[PDB]
Amino acid sequence: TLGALEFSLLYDQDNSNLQCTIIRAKGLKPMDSNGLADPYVKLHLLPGASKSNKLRTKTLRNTRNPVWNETLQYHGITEEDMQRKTLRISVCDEDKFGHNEFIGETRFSLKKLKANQRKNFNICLERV
Ligand SMILES: O=P(O)(O)O[C@@H]1[C@H](O)[C@H](O)[C@@H](OP(=O)(O)O)[C@H](OP(=O)(O)O)[C@H]1O
Repeated sequence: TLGALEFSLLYDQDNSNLQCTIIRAKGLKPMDSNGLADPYVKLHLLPGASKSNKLRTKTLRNTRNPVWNETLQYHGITEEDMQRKTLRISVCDEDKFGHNEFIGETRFSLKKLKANQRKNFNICLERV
């Protein structure tokens, strides 16, 4: 009951480009009463040297069913990276002071992606 997340991945291998389209989420769970329903999505490539491994969607306002409809792009992504790394996608609510509450996540092993073949996801978030 944490919510479901919709997204699409495409590895444009010849251009060393991993395109992560964060589409929508449905039924995000209300948590902290002092929090806001201001959801956003964070991407992390693991393992990663921090900083550069992170991308982030826009933050929406007052919604438990956000539609970001946004593509985040990792450039300089090689086959060594696709074989070694995991993409962690986490959904958080931004609070009144710019901090946040973690709702849930999903992970995907990049070696399961075939070059140039888009893969569409509709998964339920989990806590780990
Ligand atoms: O530099 P950016 O573009 O802001 O990207 C931030 C980065 O991905 C952090 O890992 C994340 O921290 P948390 O996972 O702890 O939230 C932060 O969330 P934030 O919006 O709360 O700072 C993101 O905004």
